Amino acid sequence: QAVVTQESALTTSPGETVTLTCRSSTGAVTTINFANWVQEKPDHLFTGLIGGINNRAPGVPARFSGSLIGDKAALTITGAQTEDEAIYFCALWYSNHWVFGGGTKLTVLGQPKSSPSVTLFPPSSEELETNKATLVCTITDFYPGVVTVDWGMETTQPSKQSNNKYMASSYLTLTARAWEYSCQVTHEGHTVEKS
Amino acid sequence: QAVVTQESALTTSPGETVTLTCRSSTGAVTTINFANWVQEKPDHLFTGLIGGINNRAPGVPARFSGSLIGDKAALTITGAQTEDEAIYFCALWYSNHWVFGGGTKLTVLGQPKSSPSVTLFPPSSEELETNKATLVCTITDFYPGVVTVDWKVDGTPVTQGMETTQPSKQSNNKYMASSYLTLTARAWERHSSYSCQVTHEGHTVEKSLS
Amino acid sequence: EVQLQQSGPELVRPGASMKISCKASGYSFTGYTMNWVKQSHGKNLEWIGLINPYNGGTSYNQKFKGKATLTVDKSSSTAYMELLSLTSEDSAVYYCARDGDYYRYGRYFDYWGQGTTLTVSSAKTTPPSVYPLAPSMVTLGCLVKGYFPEPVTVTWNSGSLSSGVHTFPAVLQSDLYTLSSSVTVPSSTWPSETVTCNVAHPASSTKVDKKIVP
Amino acid sequence: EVQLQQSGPELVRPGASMKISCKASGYSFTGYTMNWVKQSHGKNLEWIGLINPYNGGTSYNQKFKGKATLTVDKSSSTAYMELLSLTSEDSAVYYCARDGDYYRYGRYFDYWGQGTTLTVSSAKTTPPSVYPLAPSMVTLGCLVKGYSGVHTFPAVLQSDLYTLSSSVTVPTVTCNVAHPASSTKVDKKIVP
Amino acid sequence: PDTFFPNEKQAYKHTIDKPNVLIRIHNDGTVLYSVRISLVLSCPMYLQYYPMDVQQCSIDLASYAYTTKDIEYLWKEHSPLQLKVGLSSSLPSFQLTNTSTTYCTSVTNTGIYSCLRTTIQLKREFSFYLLQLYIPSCMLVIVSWVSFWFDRTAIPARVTLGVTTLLTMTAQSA
Amino acid sequence: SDSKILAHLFTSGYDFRVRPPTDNGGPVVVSVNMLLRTISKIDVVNMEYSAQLTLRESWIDKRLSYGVKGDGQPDFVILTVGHQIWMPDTFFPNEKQAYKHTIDKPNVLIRIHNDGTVLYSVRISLVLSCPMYLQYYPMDVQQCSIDLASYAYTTKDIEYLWKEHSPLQLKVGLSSSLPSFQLTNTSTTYCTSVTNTGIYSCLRTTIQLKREFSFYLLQLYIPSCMLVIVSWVSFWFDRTAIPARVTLGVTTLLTMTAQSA
Amino acid sequence: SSSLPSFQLTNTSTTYCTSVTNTGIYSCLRTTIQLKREFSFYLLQLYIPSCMLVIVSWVSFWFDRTAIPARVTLGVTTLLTMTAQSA
Amino acid sequence: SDSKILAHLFTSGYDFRVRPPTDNGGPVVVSVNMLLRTISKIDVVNMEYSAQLTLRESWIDKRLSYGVKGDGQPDFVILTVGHQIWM
Ligand SMILES: CC[C@H](C)[C@H]1O[C@]2(CC[C@@H]1C)C[C@@H]1C[C@@H](C/C=C(\C)[C@@H](O[C@H]3C[C@H](OC)[C@@H](O[C@H]4C[C@H](OC)[C@@H](O)[C@H](C)O4)[C@H](C)O3)[C@@H](C)/C=C/C=C3\CO[C@@H]4[C@H](O)C(C)=C[C@@H](C(=O)O1)[C@]34O)O2
Ligand SMILES: *[C@@H]1O[C@H](CO)[C@@H](O)[C@H](O)[C@H]1NC(C)=O
Ligand SMILES: *[C@@H]1O[C@H](CO)[C@@H](O)[C@H](O)[C@H]1NC(C)=O
Ligand SMILES: N[C@@H](CCC(=O)O)C(=O)O
Ligand SMILES: N[C@@H](CCC(=O)O)C(=O)O
Repeated sequence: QAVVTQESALTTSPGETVTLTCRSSTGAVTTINFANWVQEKPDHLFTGLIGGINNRAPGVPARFSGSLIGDKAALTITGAQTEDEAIYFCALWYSNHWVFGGGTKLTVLGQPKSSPSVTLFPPSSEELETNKATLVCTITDFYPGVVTVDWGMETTQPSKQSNNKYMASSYLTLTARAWEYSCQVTHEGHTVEKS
Repeated sequence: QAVVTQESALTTSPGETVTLTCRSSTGAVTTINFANWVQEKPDHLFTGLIGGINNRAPGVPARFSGSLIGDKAALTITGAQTEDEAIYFCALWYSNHWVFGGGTKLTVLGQPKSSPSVTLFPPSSEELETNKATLVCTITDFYPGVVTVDWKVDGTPVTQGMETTQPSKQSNNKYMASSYLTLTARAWERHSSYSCQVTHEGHTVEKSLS
Repeated sequence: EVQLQQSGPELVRPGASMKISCKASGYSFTGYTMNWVKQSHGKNLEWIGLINPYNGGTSYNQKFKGKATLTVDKSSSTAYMELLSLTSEDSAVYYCARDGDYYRYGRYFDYWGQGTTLTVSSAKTTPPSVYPLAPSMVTLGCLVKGYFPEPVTVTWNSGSLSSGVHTFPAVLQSDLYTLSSSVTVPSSTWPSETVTCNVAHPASSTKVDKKIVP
Repeated sequence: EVQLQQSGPELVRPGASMKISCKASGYSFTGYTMNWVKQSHGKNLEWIGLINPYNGGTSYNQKFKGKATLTVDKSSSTAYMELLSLTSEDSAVYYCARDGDYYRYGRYFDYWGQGTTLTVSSAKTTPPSVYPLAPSMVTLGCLVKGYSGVHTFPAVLQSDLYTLSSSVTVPTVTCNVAHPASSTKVDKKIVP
Repeated sequence: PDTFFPNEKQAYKHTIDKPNVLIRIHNDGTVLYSVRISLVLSCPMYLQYYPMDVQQCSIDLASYAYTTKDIEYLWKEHSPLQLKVGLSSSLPSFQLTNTSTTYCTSVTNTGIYSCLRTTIQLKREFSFYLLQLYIPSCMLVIVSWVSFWFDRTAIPARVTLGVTTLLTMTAQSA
Repeated sequence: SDSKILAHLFTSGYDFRVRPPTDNGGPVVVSVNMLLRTISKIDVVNMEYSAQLTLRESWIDKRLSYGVKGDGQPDFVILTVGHQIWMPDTFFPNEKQAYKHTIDKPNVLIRIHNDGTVLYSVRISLVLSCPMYLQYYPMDVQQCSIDLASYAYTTKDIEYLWKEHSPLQLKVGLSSSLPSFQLTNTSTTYCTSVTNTGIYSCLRTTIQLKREFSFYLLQLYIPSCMLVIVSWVSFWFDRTAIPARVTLGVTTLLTMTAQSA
Repeated sequence: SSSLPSFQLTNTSTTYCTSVTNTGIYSCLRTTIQLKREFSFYLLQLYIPSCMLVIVSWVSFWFDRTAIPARVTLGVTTLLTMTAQSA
Repeated sequence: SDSKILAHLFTSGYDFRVRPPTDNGGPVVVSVNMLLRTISKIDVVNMEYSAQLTLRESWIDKRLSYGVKGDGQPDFVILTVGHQIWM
């Protein structure tokens, strides 16, 4: 039915001004959509920012502000801070219920960027024997923690390492007969591909 | 659509009684037209006189008075003064908007009538090099300051390309005006005779050239 | 004493849009509704619309529905007027005229403003091209043609011959202004006595002279 | 300060039904209406419904009409949520988020709970099926299935079981795969 | 004409036995409409001079839906406002000194609506306040003076006078 | 022309009982303007006040569009009698008494714009409940409100929004018909609530009333100081003439009681 | 409760009042509210001012028995006032 | 949809004057909810009080069933004007 759309992720430095957007699939985001914005810190910490008519939650910093730029809802952080780095979900009110977006992973920079080290492993002989072949495309050492795997597939969620460069793993599942290939990772620019 | 009509101009001496009229094209001027009268002194000075039902602006002299003589709105100045010499616009209210008239240039005679001094200049061969022809017609030393400028090209009267300025007070309290004619370089050579005629206070002054 | 002071003159290119003001003083601003009148060189006086300061309520002439937008700022006692999609036809003098009655519509005019001259031209700064105008009494003249923007200044004999000179109003003939200026002298002083006209266009620092030969 | 403490994590078999709580403190409980949000690994955030403590009144998302049942216990300042006919699809984290306005619906979110993780599963313990993987510095991999440079990645859910691999960059390489709940430790030699 | 009274707070048509209306259709199409109406209108009053004040109360009359392009009100040319003979005799407390007939056309957010306004001027009758306020207060103040003629030794008499008249003065004012 | 345009709209299958359709199936958005005419009878005992206002509602009903772009037809058409139109069944939640003004002719105005937009205006006199707090009585300020919501239609069908520009307006002769108070501030808010029958959209206009002090200065404070001061003039009578002192102290005391009552 | 300043709605009940009449037996519901009268008003407007009035009648026990006009003025005034208050 | 559902209910022979039928011929059971909004003007002299409330009544009328099990149709339909129902 109605789908809410957000930027997969965004980047910004401490002090700058970033803007997240919330798009409605049925049309323009109007005031009767009561665009809401919710923040999710690591470890499942949710809290509201904006919403309703032009109301905001208790304690929401003055830097946060809502608007209807263009024909979608906006969430503008004027003077981003280090702690502002989180996942921002926006929700639109359609008639009698809420619909959430995919969320936007806002990153407030702290470490120099890093290209993703990709390596594509083929299915071992023990799998082809079980009649089920599995491909593993391991991604190590990258920042910020936002990659997009592109080959039945199933990629894991970005997770930091010992050196603060998020990592992840991708799994393309097949059958032994199908088996009888290439993984490309697009990371904030260039695209690392291997066959 | 609806058009408001006024006398082009009127004349009167200090002390006399003059009456301006405001005509409606749709019919008689009724009370729901809320006939308004506005005065324009030189240098773009506007101020209201009468209007509404029978209301008048603050300070409007008692000599000014409004009425519905006949089937049009009237503006009667009883005991005209020197300073009363200005342009008077009347506006009628049609349903939901105002419509103004052409205005009447009331002249309070403080000077003897002076016939206009018309001169018609031939388009300098200089500007003909630009393949463009311009006939200037300077009009000076006339009073009252109201003249009608009409052009003619080989008998037939000009319908297009003419522009006449509004009369302006000069040094000696008389008025002056200028009227241009726009023609291609081709037209001057093509047409041999032109004349700019000027009507003033009745009589007409013609200056032509071949 | 009441006064309605409007903004200064404005020059803007076609397609653009500007807003002229009308600051009212000397009376309870929110009591009398404001009219807006347009005086153009091409036509008569036109009534654009009106607005009630106290109310915010507006009523426009069908003709200017969309062309003008009347607003009001109670705090500063100012009445504003937006003009959109400006064109050549919008080049005029815009007056603001107060209604007569106190906290009610009386349909009669009180005080006007000095007016605001709005000039809409996509013209480029252009100097004047001067052309000589030659024919008991002799009359000689100049022709300041195709110039912009105004104004211009004209003199005769570098100022010497200052008697009987007439500098006529300018006109907009081809999107560029144009005016002329005559002079009267005894014939025994022309072509006998040498003479010329001095034009001075400050907008492009153009001071051209042109002798008046037969 | 206001707080919304929800019940602990729960494990239940399909077909069954359990009820998670949300004890509110630090505010007049009966003044702000409660929302219930469902965050699943498979989809986004879903809005289940809401209830007005003072009113008992409820309004559900059509999607969860019959799946969820919102109630409220004024005395204990607790909001409850029943979940019926639990299935694999109901395995998610359920948050409770308070509405913003005082004794009226404002349609904006205040405080949430820490969340309650509900796991609905019907699979018994299973030995990890270890499958070795292989292609300066060469990187080797070790795949666990259906259960310097030491990179163990997150664990997915393939066919009602888990599955993670293990990178390891180096200039006899073997990987130890143990599983306490099954008591099985297997080694897989990485050969070229 | 869907006319209403802008400053009316309460209104009643009189329909006893038969509605109190009169409609005539002249041959030329002219229509006369007459109807009895009882109103309760708001009249902001200014009591700066209270006892001897004059108030001006009005009845506004305008169309509700029809704007200036559709309907325009004008007061009858001759005697627009008339008073029944037995009006001043049913108004004992005041004296209807003056009446006026004006226009109150206003520009609103929904358009410009034509409006008439009849105004009556009410002069408050003084005889009552003379007898019930001024006279009795002078009489009260004068009594406070008769204590200036009692020997300075008999102060209980003086106090009883001054205090009583003072207290009474309060009551009267209340 | 106008009567013909109205004919064309109701000649088809139009049902005034059916809620106007929507592009995305959303609710009908009803923009509300409110013009306060008079605020009177501010009863402190029964904690309520009277107020007459012009309610203005505006919603879109594509079924009533006749000119669409128009530009050849009249911008809007005044809805004459005998033509039924779906209207928001709005009511005033805190109204205790209400009257429409229908003298000679009902005091309503309905317009049907070419694009289907409907304007609805009506005069209403209300008697609303306004809980008052007299902690500072003599020098207090009260906040009274007018609530406005749909009765039958829930949040999926009808949604109220305050007009974007000047939602609340006051007639010029309002403060002059309100002698006892001073209308210092006004606000325009929402009061949408979740009930047992569903979630209903709701608007709330609020006026702030400041009690005039001049009266209480002259009728309470002044006369009490004057009364207390009189009790002092007995400190200057010889201690032997106590009848005079008692008469003063007792009288002023008794009077003080009466004034308070 | 905020629109009910003079009382306090302490308790409510929901009952039946079905009755047998001459035209038949009619089903009937009865909701009941219990109103507790606020005391602050009567404390300040009745009890306090009456004690204050009775206490004043006592201050005449401290005037010399010779100055009886003072005593009577007190006792009589407070008594009269007491009447008014009751009315 | 909704207007059609209402049409189907009153297109048949429905009489709003007839009491709704019952399975065992029993009476119509009317469940009552009551929402007190304001309780004011508690007159002690005339021994009465004013109160504004929202009355809520609910009964079954099998004649008005349109969806029965539904699960394909709207749960309920708001009764528009011009349709008579026994109350
Ligand atoms: C004190 C009584 C004796 C008789 C004295 O009376 C006089 C003088 C002579 C005696 C010594 C006169 C009397 C006032 C008192 C002085 C009282 C105050 C200055 C204030 O009150 C005090 C006491 C009061 O607690 C009794 C206390 O509130 C507490 C306790 C209460 O619970 C026990 C609880 O409810 C409350 C919430 O918190 C308060 C904070 O502070 C002041 C509030 C009193 C005003 C009194 C009056 C105002 O208008 C009333 C009436 O219109 C009238 C004609 C007579 C007045 C009066 O009766 O005047 C009156 O009733 O002294
Ligand atoms: C009545 O008469 C006097 C004098 O004409 C005038 O000043 C006053 O305004 C009039 N009052 C009314 C209400 O017409
Ligand atoms: C209300 O509460 C009191 C508590 O004692 C009880 O006696 C009474 O029966 C209750 N019911 C009513 C009538 O409100
Ligand atoms: N003449 C009415 C029209 C109603 C309205 O403007 O909404 C008025 O007093 O404004
Ligand atoms: N808007 C009404 C709906 C009727 C009802 O809820 O019973 C209310 O909330 O009171």
